[PDB]
Amino acid sequence: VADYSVLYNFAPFFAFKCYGVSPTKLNDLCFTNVYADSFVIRGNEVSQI
Amino acid sequence: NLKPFERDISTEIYQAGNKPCNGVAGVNCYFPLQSYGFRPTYGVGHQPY
Repeated sequence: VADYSVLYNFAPFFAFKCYGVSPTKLNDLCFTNVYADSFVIRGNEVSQI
Repeated sequence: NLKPFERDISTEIYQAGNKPCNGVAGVNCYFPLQSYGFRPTYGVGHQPY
């Protein structure tokens, strides 16, 4: 059960950018599969990727 | 959602997240009114009609 309500709670500080989809209202959205990507990048380079 | 045959002129700051901005904008707050990219290089479908 993909709960993004906690998402605004833990780490809402720097950026919440959402690309291709609605930034909100996806909690009620139903879908097939979710992929999680984790990496450490420089703060200025977040717009480059 | 907009009603049929209705014209809306008031463009306020749109809150795109939990973060309350009230004229702060930034993350989770994007102003809805946005301009086209009018490039003559832009091909069919991106030229004015």
